[PDB]
Amino acid sequence: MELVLKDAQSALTVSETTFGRDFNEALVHQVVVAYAAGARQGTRAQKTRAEVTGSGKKPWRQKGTGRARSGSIKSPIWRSGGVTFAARPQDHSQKVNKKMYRGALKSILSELVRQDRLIVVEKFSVEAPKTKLLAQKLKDMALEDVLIITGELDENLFLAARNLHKVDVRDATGIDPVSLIAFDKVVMTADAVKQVEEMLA
Amino acid sequence: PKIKTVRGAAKRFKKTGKGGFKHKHANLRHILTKKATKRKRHLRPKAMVSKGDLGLVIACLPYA
Amino acid sequence: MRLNTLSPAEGSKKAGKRLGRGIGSGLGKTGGRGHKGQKSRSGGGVRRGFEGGQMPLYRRLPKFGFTSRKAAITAEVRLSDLAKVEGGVVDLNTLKAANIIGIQIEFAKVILAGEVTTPVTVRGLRVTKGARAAIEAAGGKIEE
Amino acid sequence: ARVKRGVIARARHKKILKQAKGYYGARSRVYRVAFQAVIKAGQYAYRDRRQRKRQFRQLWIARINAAARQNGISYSKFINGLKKASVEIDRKILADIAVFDKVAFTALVEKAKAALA
RNA sequence: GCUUGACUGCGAGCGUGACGGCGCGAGCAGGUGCGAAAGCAGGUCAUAGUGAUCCGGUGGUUCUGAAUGGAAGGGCCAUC
RNA sequence: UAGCGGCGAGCGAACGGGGAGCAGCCCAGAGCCUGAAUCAGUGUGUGUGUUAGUGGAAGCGUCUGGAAAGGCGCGCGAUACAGGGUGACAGCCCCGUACACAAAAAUGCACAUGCUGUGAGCUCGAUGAGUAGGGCGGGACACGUGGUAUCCUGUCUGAAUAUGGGGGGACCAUCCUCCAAGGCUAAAUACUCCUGACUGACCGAUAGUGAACCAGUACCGUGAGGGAAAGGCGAAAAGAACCCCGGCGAGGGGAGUGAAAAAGAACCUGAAACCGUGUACGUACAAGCAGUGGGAGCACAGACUGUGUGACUGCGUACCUUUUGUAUAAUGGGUCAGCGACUUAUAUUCUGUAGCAAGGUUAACCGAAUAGGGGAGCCGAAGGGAAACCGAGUCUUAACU
Ligand SMILES: [Mg+2]
Ligand SMILES: [Mg+2]
Ligand SMILES: [Mg+2]
Ligand SMILES: [Mg+2]
Ligand SMILES: [Mg+2]
Ligand SMILES: [Mg+2]
Ligand SMILES: [Mg+2]
Ligand SMILES: [Mg+2]
Ligand SMILES: [Mg+2]
Ligand SMILES: [Mg+2]
Ligand SMILES: [Mg+2]
Ligand SMILES: [Mg+2]
Ligand SMILES: [Mg+2]
Ligand SMILES: [Mg+2]
Ligand SMILES: [Mg+2]
Ligand SMILES: [Mg+2]
Ligand SMILES: [Mg+2]
Ligand SMILES: [Mg+2]
Ligand SMILES: [Mg+2]
Ligand SMILES: [Mg+2]
Ligand SMILES: [Mg+2]
Ligand SMILES: [Mg+2]
Ligand SMILES: [Mg+2]
Ligand SMILES: [Mg+2]
Ligand SMILES: [Mg+2]
Ligand SMILES: [Mg+2]
Ligand SMILES: [Mg+2]
Ligand SMILES: [Mg+2]
Ligand SMILES: [Mg+2]
Ligand SMILES: [Mg+2]
Ligand SMILES: [Mg+2]
Ligand SMILES: [Mg+2]
Ligand SMILES: [Mg+2]
Ligand SMILES: [Mg+2]
Ligand SMILES: [Mg+2]
Ligand SMILES: [Mg+2]
Ligand SMILES: [Mg+2]
Ligand SMILES: [Mg+2]
Ligand SMILES: [Mg+2]
Ligand SMILES: [Mg+2]
Ligand SMILES: [Mg+2]
Ligand SMILES: [Mg+2]
Ligand SMILES: [Mg+2]
Ligand SMILES: [Mg+2]
Ligand SMILES: [Mg+2]
Ligand SMILES: [Mg+2]
Ligand SMILES: [Mg+2]
Ligand SMILES: [Mg+2]
Ligand SMILES: [Mg+2]
Repeated sequence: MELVLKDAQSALTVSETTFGRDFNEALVHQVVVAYAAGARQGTRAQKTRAEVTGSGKKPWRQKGTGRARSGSIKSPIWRSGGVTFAARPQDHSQKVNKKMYRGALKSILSELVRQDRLIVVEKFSVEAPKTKLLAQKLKDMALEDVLIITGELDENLFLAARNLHKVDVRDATGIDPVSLIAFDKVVMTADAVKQVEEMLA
Repeated sequence: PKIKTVRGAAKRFKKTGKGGFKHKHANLRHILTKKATKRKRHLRPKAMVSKGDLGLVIACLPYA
Repeated sequence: MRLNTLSPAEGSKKAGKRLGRGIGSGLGKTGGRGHKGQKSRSGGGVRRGFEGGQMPLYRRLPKFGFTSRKAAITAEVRLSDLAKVEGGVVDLNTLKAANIIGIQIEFAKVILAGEVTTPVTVRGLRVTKGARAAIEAAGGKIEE
Repeated sequence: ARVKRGVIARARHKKILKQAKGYYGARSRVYRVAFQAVIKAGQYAYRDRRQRKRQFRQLWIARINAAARQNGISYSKFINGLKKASVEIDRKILADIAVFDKVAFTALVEKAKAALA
C-alpha cells in the first residue's frame, strides 16, 4: 500500500492489510455502537414500592367499604406510589473482541484513504503554543474540521488545539473509531502512521 | 447468579458422545427372587433416556 | 462513512417482544399466556423436573456409580500437542509450560488424535498403541 | 426515558371523536361511547356496501315488474323472453329505460314477447 | 422311568406403553438333563399372585482408598 | 465442581492458580555492655495544602424587531469557544474560564531539629496445666452423627512437657510438617450524617425526595405513629393616576402602562369533561343500541359540486371479561384529563448476525486508560467404563457370530 505525502510529495509504504482492506460495515457499526455505549455513564434510579417513603399499613379494610381492594399506599397504580420496574444504576459497557476492534479500525483507516480524508505529512508542529498560529497553519493546509494525529507528544500543538473545537490533537496510541469517523479530515504525521501500522499489525 | 444443578439428577444421569444420557434401570434393587433371571439380566445394562423425558433431564442438568 | 451512514447487518438486530400492547400487536391482552392457570400467573410455573406429583424421573431411577479423584488429575494429550510443546522432550512439566495440561495433573496419556510429524521424545507418559506406533513412525522415542 | 403520553393520547382521542361527529349525546361527546359508536358504524358500513348491492337490484326488479305488467307481461316472463332473445341489457338499465323512455321499454317488451312465442 | 433347563453370559428382530417400564423371541458361547436318534428343556396351557426411588443389612469382588502402606467408607455383582 | 441433603427443596467448599497490598515484633529473665535503633508526646525552622482573596484577552456597522445576543457585512482574542446572566440564540456587554499571583492569624500533612520519656546488640537461658485429650449435651466448620476428622464449651474428668507434643478428614503404622494452652502490629477492605468540585441517552410539578412553595408543616391520632395539597404576570411594576355605575361595596366600563392586559395579580400556554348565548336545518300521529345504506326538501359557499341539517325508508339487541354458550335480567365502567402492568441483573440453551477458526476468548488487575498489557482460567478439537484402566475405540462376558 502506498500513501503519497502532502508536504514532500514523497510516497510512504504501508501494509495492505491495515490501510487497504475492505470496508466491513457491519463490524464497524458494532464497534462504534459499543464505543457509544461504553461512553455513557448510566447513573439513575427510581424508587420501587419498597423504597417509597410511607407506612406499610392497609389503607382500608379488605371488604365492606365498597372501595376497590387496596393493600399499600405505595402501590405502583397509585399516585405517588413506586415505579413498577424502578431503575437502578447499570453498566452499559459492551465487550468488543480485540480482533473485532482491530478489524474495525483497519476498515475505517482503509475507508479514509479511499475517500481521501486521510492526509499524511512529514511533520505538523507549531512553533509557539498559540491558537492563532495553529489556526493559520490549518488555513494554509486548507483544513477546518480535522483530527491531527501525532506520533510524539507535543505541548505547543496540544495547547494550540485546545480552543479550536473543530480541531482535535491526539497521540497515535489514543485513536478511537468514533473520532476517526467523526472528524471531517484526519492528518497523520509520518511517525504517527508508522506507529499505527505497528500497533495494528 | 449461576444456575444450580439438581444434584439428584446429576447422580442418576451421565451424558454420552452425542448428547444423550445413559441411566441405570429401575426395578433391580430389591425383591429379586421373584423377578425372573431374564428380566434381571436385561435390566442390568445401562440405557439411554427416551425422547419424551430428554427435555426434563436437560432442564435438570444445565452444566452436563 | 459518517456517524449517520452506518447500519447493522440485515438480521443482526431483531424486534423485542413487548407483551400487552393491544390487539394488533399480536401479543395482546393476555401476553401469550393463555387463560388463567398457574402458568398464567406472575411468578407462575413449576420447578425443574416436576410432573404434577408423579415421582419425577430423577427420582424414579436409581443412583449409580462414584466419582474418581484420580480422574480429576488425569489428562489426555494429542499428537498435535506433541508438536505444540517446544523442544524435543515431552514431560509433565514441559506440557504444563506449553499450557496443554492443567497444573494439578499428575498423569497424562498420548492418544492417537491428530498427527505428529516432527520427532519427539515422550518421557514418563503413558502412550496408546496407535500413538506409540505413530510417534515411532515420525521418528520419535518413548521412555519411562 | 420518561415518555409522557399526553400529546399522543389526546391526538388519538380527537381523531376518534371527529369521526364520531353528528352522533346523539355522549356518542359525539364522550370518548368511550364515541369510539364504541365509531366501530359500530364501520361494521354497519361494511355490511351495507353488500346490502346496497342487494337493495338496488331489488328496486330495479320491482320497477321492471311494474313496467312490464303495464305492457301486459309479468317480470319473470319478460326476463325469460329477453334471455331467449339474447338481449343482455342488465336490469339497472332496464329499470332506467322503463322510468324514462316508455317507447323503448315497450319495444323491449315486444321483443321479449316475440321471442317467448 | 430317569432327572434339576425352576441353567450363566448374550441376543437378530418384534409387541405394548407419555415415560418409569412390561412382554414375546429364533439364534450364539459355556456347561448340563432326558432320548437309540431326530430332538426337547432359560419353570408351570396362557392371561392375576404385586410395589419405583431413598436409606440401610448380608455375602462376594482383578474397582476406589484424601501424605504413603493398609483399613474405614464408597462403587460393582448377588440378595434382604 | 467435590461434597452435604426427608440424598427432597435446597445448601455448597477446599487444594491449587492469577492479582491488590506486602511488616514484622514483644513478654513469660537475667548477666554484660548500656541513653545505642524504634516509638510517642512537646517546642522551633522549612515546604506544601486548607480556611478570605488579586489580575485575567478581544466588536463594531446595518436590516427586522418592543428589545438583538438573530440575518447580512467587514474585523479582532483564544494555554480563555467550561458555564451562567443580560429585553430573542453573545468567544469579544457583565460575571467567570485558561493562566499567573496571594495570608496578619489559625490549622492539616511532610521533612529538619531540640527536649522528655522509650529502650538497641552479645552470651546464657526459659518456651503459656485445670491446659491438650476424654465421657455426656449442644453449637460452628459446605459437612443435617453419619464411617466423621478439625474448632468452641454447659457438665464431669484429665496428660506429656522437645528424649516432648499438635496436624495430615474414622483408625493404626511409617514419613512429612508445625510448636497450642500470653500479647501487639500499617497497607490493600467496608461505609457516607456531613464539606467541595464535576458529571448524567436521570426527573421536570399526579414526575423527581413525603417536601421546587415557611413540610415532617396543615390535618388526623390518648399515644407510638400517620401525613397532604400547593411552582410560572411582565424584560422591567411600568401592579392600572383620573372619570363613571355601584353600598365611601364586590364587580365592571372607559382612561393610562406595556410588545401584548381575551399578560390585571382568580395573572405564560390554556385541551377535555361540564354549562351557556347566537345562527342554519330538523322535531309535537310517533314506538326500541339511536347507527348504517338509500333519500327528499331547506339553508349556506362558490360555478353543478362542497358543507350543514335529515322528513321518509331497508338492515340493525353497546363494549370488556368470563364462558359450551351472553342483547342478556352475569361481571366492570358516571364522564374527562393525567398516571397505571412481561422489567432488571446474572447464569444457561437455541436462532440471527459479526469476528477469528482447530482453534476461539480473556477475568480480576496494571494502564500517558473504551488503547495496550494480563491467557490465571473457560469452551472445543475423543470417547468408552461405576471405576482402575483402555483409547478410535471401549464396556459387557471365560469369549463374543
Ligand atoms: Mg401490623
Ligand atoms: Mg414517586
Ligand atoms: Mg483490553
Ligand atoms: Mg443391589
Ligand atoms: Mg400472535
Ligand atoms: Mg392471536
Ligand atoms: Mg406463550
Ligand atoms: Mg383474565
Ligand atoms: Mg380454564
Ligand atoms: Mg394455561
Ligand atoms: Mg407476585
Ligand atoms: Mg494453563
Ligand atoms: Mg444319552
Ligand atoms: Mg395356569
Ligand atoms: Mg426418597
Ligand atoms: Mg435418611
Ligand atoms: Mg457390602
Ligand atoms: Mg490400593
Ligand atoms: Mg492412603
Ligand atoms: Mg472396601
Ligand atoms: Mg477579580
Ligand atoms: Mg474578562
Ligand atoms: Mg447584531
Ligand atoms: Mg421572547
Ligand atoms: Mg508455647
Ligand atoms: Mg477439649
Ligand atoms: Mg474426638
Ligand atoms: Mg487439638
Ligand atoms: Mg489420612
Ligand atoms: Mg404543568
Ligand atoms: Mg407527595
Ligand atoms: Mg407536594
Ligand atoms: Mg354601609
Ligand atoms: Mg374596582
Ligand atoms: Mg400572554
Ligand atoms: Mg392564563
Ligand atoms: Mg373549554
Ligand atoms: Mg309530524
Ligand atoms: Mg320513545
Ligand atoms: Mg347537499
Ligand atoms: Mg334509518
Ligand atoms: Mg373458550
Ligand atoms: Mg355457566
Ligand atoms: Mg345474541
Ligand atoms: Mg350486564
Ligand atoms: Mg370486566
Ligand atoms: Mg357498575
Ligand atoms: Mg439468551
Ligand atoms: Mg452466536
